[PDB]
This record gives sequence, C-alpha cells and structure tokens, in this order.
Amino acid sequence: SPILGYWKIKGLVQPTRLLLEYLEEKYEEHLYERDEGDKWRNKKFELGLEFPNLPYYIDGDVKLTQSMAIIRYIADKHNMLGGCPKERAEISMLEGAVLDIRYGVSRIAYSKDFETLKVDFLSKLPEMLKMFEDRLCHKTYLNGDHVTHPDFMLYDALDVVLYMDPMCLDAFPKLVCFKKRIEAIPQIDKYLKSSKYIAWPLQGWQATFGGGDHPPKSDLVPRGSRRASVGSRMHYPGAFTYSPTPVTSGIGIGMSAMGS
Repeated sequence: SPILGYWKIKGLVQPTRLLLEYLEEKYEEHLYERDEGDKWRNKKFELGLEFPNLPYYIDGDVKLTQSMAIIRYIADKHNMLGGCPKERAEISMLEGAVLDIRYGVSRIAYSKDFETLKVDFLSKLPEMLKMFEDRLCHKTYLNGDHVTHPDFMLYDALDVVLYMDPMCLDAFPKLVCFKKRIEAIPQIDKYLKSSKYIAWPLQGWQATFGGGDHPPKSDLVPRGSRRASVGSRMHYPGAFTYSPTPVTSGIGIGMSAMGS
C-alpha cells in the first residue's frame, strides 16, 4: 500500500491526488495540518526516506519523495510517461510549461508585495495560456485522446489561476472546455465531490494568496470597473457580478454610430 504524505493543502501533491483518483488507485495519505508541524519532524527522518521532504510516497520497496518524481513514477507504473524519447519529451514539455504557471504563483504567493507581483504575473499568463489553448485545437487532452499526468497538472494550474483572476480564462474557450472535461470524468467526478478532496488552502496557510483556513473572496481586485458600462440584469444567472449584456439587439443590422 502506498502512502502519499503532505500537508492538508493543495500545494504540490494535488495533481498526483487527481491521477491516483483517475487511475482508481489504492492509497492512504498522511495529511499534516498547521497544528502538527512537530508531528512531521519527529517522523520526517524515521521514514527511511532518502531525501526527506513533503510530498512523500511509500510503495513498500519504494521510499521516495520529491514533489514531481512521485507523479511521474505513478505515471510510469501505468505506461503514461512516454513510449519513445520523442513523445516523452512532449509530456515533460507540457509538464514544464504547466509548472511555469503553477510555480509562477508559488513564488509570488508567499511574498510580501504579492499584491504588486500579482499584476506582473497575470501579464505573462495570458501569453502562457495561449501555448496551452493553441495546443488543444483538435485535442481532448493535451496529448490527444488519452489522459496524461500533466493533465491534472494543467487542471490544477488552471484551477489555481482562476482564483487570482476569475476572468483570465474567458479569452481561452478550449482551456475552459478542458477543465470542464476533467471534472466531467467519473473518477474525477466522485473525488472533487468526496471528503478526500482538499479544496483549501491553495498554497500554505501562511501564503498571502491561497492561504488561510477559509477561501473567501475578501481581497482580490478588479479594474475595468472604473469606466463605462456593458452590464445587464436580464436572465443572466451569474455568480460573481460582471453583469453581461445582449449580443446585439436582435440581428446583425450594421451601420449605426450611437450617441451621447
């Protein structure tokens, strides 16, 4: 029996949590919360662990660690890494291209001036989110018709990003389909819906972003609300508060100029 260890947070072990789920895998995690920081420390080394750390994993003869060596290992056991050095290069490139955003936040997330480094991260994100959108043209998952580990990596990355700016995906309807498609997976459909699911925090309870015991909206910040309007409150079952509008006023119609 494998025992995945980590904190009771999304962190680095979330996507491996989504792969185990998706592969109907048997495992029992060793969750650690803020309180028991002393728990993991009087145990850390009594694990016969080569390179002590979190997330960890024990398959019996395999006392392994390192955040991403596990997810790949698990992805190895089932022939998911790659068949040839050619495509094994793709998965690692999708992997790494995902880690640029996953890590993008997890460097700026615990900083003092996250609020400022926040604007500059979202500035490169819409350029990164095109590399993944573009790649989905005629593709269920990043690598086509089958699922790969960097899929729960993109899902996780996409999930998190949607907390910084819940608008940074609109221009990307193919990435939103992608997310909605992973969630539409039974094994992933009955995990995000179980107790196992760890919906918070995003990083660590000590993270300026994705931190805390609760996920309220509280802070965050808009901008385009300092100008005119494009809202409407007519049959728009929203959720946030970005009042939509109508497509035109009926049909094409052209011409026109407006007035004020």
